[PDB]
Amino acid sequence: GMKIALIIENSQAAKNAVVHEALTTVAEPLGHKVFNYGMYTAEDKASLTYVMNGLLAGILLNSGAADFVVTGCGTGMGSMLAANAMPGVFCGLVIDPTDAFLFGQINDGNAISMPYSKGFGWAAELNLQDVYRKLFDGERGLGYPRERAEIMRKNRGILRELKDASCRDMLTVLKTVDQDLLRAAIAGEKFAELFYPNCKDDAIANYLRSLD
Amino acid sequence: GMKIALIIENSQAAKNAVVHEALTTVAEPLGHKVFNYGMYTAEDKASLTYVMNGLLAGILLNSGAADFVVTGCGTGMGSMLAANAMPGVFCGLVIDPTDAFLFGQINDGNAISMPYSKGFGWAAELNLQDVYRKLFDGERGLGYPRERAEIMRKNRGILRELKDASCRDMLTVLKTVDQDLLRAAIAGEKFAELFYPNCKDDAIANYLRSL
Amino acid sequence: GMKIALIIENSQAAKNAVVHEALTTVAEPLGHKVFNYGMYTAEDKASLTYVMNGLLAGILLNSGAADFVVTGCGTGMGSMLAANAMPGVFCGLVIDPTDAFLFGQINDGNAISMPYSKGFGWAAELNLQDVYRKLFDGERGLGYPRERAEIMRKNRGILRELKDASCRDMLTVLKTVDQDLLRAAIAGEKFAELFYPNCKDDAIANYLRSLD
Amino acid sequence: GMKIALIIENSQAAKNAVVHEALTTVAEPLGHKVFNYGMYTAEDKASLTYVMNGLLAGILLNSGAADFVVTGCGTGMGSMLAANAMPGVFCGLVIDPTDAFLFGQINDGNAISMPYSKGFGWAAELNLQDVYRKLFDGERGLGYPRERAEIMRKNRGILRELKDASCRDMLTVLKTVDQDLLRAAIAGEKFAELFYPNCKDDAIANYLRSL
Repeated sequence: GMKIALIIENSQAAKNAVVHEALTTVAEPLGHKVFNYGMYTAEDKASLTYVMNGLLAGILLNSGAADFVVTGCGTGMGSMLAANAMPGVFCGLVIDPTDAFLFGQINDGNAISMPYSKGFGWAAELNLQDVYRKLFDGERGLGYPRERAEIMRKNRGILRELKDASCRDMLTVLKTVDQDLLRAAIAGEKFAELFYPNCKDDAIANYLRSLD
Repeated sequence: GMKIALIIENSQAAKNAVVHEALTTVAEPLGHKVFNYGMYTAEDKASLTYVMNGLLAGILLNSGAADFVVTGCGTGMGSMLAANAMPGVFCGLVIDPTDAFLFGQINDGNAISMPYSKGFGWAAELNLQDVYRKLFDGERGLGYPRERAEIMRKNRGILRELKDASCRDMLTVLKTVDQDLLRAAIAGEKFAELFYPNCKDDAIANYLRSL
Repeated sequence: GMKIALIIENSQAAKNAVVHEALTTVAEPLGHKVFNYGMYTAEDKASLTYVMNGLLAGILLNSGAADFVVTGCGTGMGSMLAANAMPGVFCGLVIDPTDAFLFGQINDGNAISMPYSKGFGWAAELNLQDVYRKLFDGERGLGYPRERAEIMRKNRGILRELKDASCRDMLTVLKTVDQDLLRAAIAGEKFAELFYPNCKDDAIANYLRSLD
Repeated sequence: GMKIALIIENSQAAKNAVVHEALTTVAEPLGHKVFNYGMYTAEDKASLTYVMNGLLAGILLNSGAADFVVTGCGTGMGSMLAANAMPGVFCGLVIDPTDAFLFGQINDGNAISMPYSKGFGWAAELNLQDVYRKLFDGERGLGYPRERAEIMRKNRGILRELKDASCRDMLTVLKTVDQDLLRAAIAGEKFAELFYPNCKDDAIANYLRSL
């Protein structure tokens, strides 16, 4: 069972319900728990940009409040970039079910960003489900092909070490980032309710509270 | 014009020639210069993994030896992840020409990673040309939809600040990363010839020289 | 130059303006003439279904009133199936520019059907232009892969003979098709204006005229 | 279930085994029967062109020897065009699993043609299965969006009538097509074996034997 967090920015806010619905439909019966961090509607007082999506993703993943993050934007590129700017975050840009499958088996990342405008029309919510089914059902990182799973597992490790060298720890990032950006990123009405009970890292929880 | 660098890892080395040709076919007539960092063939003594492609991309972009990097792997995911792990690197995963277009206009990043196995069959080399045409011709960062242009321009800025806060400077990364991984990343037969005459950061050049 | 006809059915009528603009932007500078047969708006009294799209394509191509037809629907599948049920119509289902390029070089058909809902989001209208550029600029049927160029040229010919064996001439079709379907197909407010002056086949012009 | 026929032309004959495997893997457990009419390899004596794929599809479908036909070519366009030239054949060009789903639900055709070269790279066989699961599991033509359901069902009928008007009966077609084309279409080593015991139209069976 995974704690899966959903984060949606203002350009695509009106699509949050649909996406949340696809996600709960697939992940809940699989024994996971879905947390909708919003935006819930385009009229939310607490508005998010794709940059905040990435920052929030970093908070959730590093704190243990989420095991996996689902996000995106019009094309999904913005949110991908922002998320990958964060320590400990490995965010794929996933389009189809094969992409999802391979992402899960080869890269075994902890976030995905998808397009919710570009290529998103009739039945796009059905592709979302197909993708969720590839990601959240089954063991991840077994590699494809399972034989070649060795080189891949190794490389993933080397990547983590490389990123450990480039990126500062999340707490440091929280202390040094634009503080209005940070406040905005966590300003959602349900944030406190969803986060604090699930946050395993006291220092992060303490810092964020300290903003009050 | 732009200095555009090509970097291919071992799983797709056999495709470096096809990718390079597509790339020079479009970029040269546009007045750009293409630097092929290899791998050139599956048999190259200096082999690259997708992690090294990312590391090498950070060296090239932060030193100024390249203005733009073209990379990838079977899916392009691995190189995307590694590249984006690096300071000052904003690497897109591009599939089709509309992806390319939007990347250029919304994100105005400095690298792209593409799949060279998945989806790669007939006329895939032509799609590559269509994508390069979108990327290397015209003004970037003008935004799409246009009504979202200012917001977008500002957000790119805010994103650069965010990453500046999260990532250490490239020179620091070089001194602190696995040193054998670094040596491997720059081991290419032609690395020196392509790199040093174009590097604008002496501290980086001199450090790599010291290895 | 070519005479290029645009046909849009009811589910996507709202998009006729966008498709029509992508089309003229590319085709006119290339020295082609574009004929918009509607639907122009979702508000048109003369409504078309995808079955009519195919029938009209047949009328236009066999009559010589058009040299190429651009149509579609939600997915483009309906209009494709309807277009291809007609004599002398070879309609491709095209998604991306490589598809378009390959269609022109291998099949050299006289119609295309494209999705106007599935996959149709941001910049979808730019992909349209990209596709048009591959279809309406340069020589057709030169083949890809180039080594199969003759084989491909022969096959197109054999295909034509096959369809000649299966399909009745357009005139016969017109005389035996559901007359209500046919009447609705040509009920468009601009049909006459666009058609008769370009129709090369008097027999077809005659037959339709008599239906008033 | 259904009797599902697989037809592969020469440009992609080397891929027949992989396709047959994706299809059996999915379709059989679902209670269907898969009939592989070849080509089996690039070296079959009896070679198929995309034009024959279409001709053969009409034979199988109209004779009731198959309920559904799976075919294709490099792009799938040729087999699609040829298949659709035939009476009683409604062949979609399917790329992805959503395409497949919508086809089954909106158009409820009896054949599909897919690309076995364009876009067919690494891991392409996984998508094949994804597509087949959409096609061969569940009821068809229930519409999507179901808010256009009845409309959709009405239109398919209208389309079948239109095509009845345009295309000649299959036996008339068999008597009037180039007879060498026809012979080559059914020259496959297992044709008789697969077709005859399943043909529900004696007049077609008789005519083909009359050859």
